Amino acid sequence: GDDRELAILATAENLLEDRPLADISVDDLAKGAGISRPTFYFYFPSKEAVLLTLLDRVVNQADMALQTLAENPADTDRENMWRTGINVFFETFGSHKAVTRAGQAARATSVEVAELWSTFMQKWIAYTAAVIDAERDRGAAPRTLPAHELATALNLMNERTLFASFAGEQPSVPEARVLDTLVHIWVTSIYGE
Amino acid sequence: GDDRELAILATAENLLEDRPLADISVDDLAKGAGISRPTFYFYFPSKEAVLLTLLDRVVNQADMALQTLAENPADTDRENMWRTGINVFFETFGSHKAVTRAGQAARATSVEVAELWSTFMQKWIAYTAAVIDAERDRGAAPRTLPAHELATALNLMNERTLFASFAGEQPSVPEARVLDTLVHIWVTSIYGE
Ligand SMILES: CCCCNC(=O)N1CCC(C)CC1
Ligand SMILES: CCCCNC(=O)N1CCC(C)CC1
Repeated sequence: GDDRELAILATAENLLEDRPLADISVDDLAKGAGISRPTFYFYFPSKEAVLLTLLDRVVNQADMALQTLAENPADTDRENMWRTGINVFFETFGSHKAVTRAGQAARATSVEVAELWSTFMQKWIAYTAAVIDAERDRGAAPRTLPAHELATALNLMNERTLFASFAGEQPSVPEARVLDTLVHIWVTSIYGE
Repeated sequence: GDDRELAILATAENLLEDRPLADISVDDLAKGAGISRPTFYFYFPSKEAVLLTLLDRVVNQADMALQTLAENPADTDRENMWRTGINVFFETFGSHKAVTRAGQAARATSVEVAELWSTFMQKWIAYTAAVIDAERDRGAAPRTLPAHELATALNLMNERTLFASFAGEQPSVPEARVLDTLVHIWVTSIYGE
């Protein structure tokens, strides 16, 4: 069954907790999944292609949850709306730190990964700008910055800040504090004059 | 004269505009500086060590300018103070995009570079938190987030946002708009309730 593919994906994710991809081998991957090295190469052309697929799953999972969120409005409080949105990325990527970590590094080498970050970031920034615009129309938010430019910076702040937190980088916001920090900065940049 | 070292530094920076370090060679570096490959190795043990030195110069230049700024206060306007601070990093790194670009990528491989970003970021975040605290004491800023946590996120936003702008990443704030965007988000997160 294809589900050997499922087995390669789980072997990889597991191993990426312990060491970078560079220090992970196709032997290591095939072994974990309980297939031969040549049977591995039937399912994925490279180690790098396996990362890509994982990052794709994680990214689409985040996207899907944000689509679920947008199709029903949680009963009022503007701050809570934002907190609930940003939580989608905190939880989704926070459940996949290993993948999140390797994906981000791979952006410097794998334009195929870079393109995948880029696509999904553009989409999410577009969604951010539409909510700010909608909020500006209702009269709740002042027309300050260009909405899309503001949305871009805010999304970039969240990419950088969440992943530094996840990787325990120095410096970083503690993970148990990161959510409140971003929301404060989001709400206050969106609604403030 | 050592100033062969100066010549290796300028050859490298020049070339890093055209191609990544990976595609740049010690031959290329020695040639540009007008020395032999073995004379090169007297001055720097690797290509990677040359990057490091450049990033060090650029980082200290930014730091020094921020020290100049702090030792005399520009006549009032809280927003302008911040704009003037952030401008230091916009101008300094914006004059060294090639170096800025290669330094950032090298963080994923060269813990010696990672450590250099880390050190200087910690310092700048500390300075940010001290200005917010000072501002909170004068009574001008509300005691909202922990000052250091806020300073960290804001600095990370600026690292991510400025370098995406510089590299023409999609997505990004246009460079001619990036300054205003960050300041708005800075001022409004610092002074807003
Ligand atoms: C509707 C609110 C969207 C919030 N966006 C958000 O949290 N992002 C921060 C995390 C990165 C990975 C994607 C963009
Ligand atoms: C006193 C204000 C400091 C502003 N900090 C700032 O603009 N930074 C953003 C750019 C990165 C490279 C370092 C931190």
